[PDB]
Amino acid sequence: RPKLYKVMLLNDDYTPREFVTVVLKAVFRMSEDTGRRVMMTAHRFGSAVVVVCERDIAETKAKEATDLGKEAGFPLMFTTEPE
Ligand SMILES: NC(=O)[C@@H](N)Cc1ccccc1
Repeated sequence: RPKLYKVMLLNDDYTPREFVTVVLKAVFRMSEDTGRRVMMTAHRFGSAVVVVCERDIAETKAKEATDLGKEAGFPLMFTTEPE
């Protein structure tokens, strides 16, 4: 069976809180409330699981979300890691 991969949101000190939130809404189809909570989870504990899915999908979403921050001049980082 294909291995599943966690998409992780990593904290940083520069990306605006609300920007992270709308990234989460747009790329991972979260509500505002859910988005804030995941954002805040990473904010407090250094990181947060966003979603767990098939590798290629996990990689694609992590990059899409990362690029949004990157092209905005933010160090916002979404990574993948196996479970
Ligand atoms: N602007 C700030 O104070 C960031 N801690 C907000 C943030 C949350 C989650 C990930 C990255 C950034």
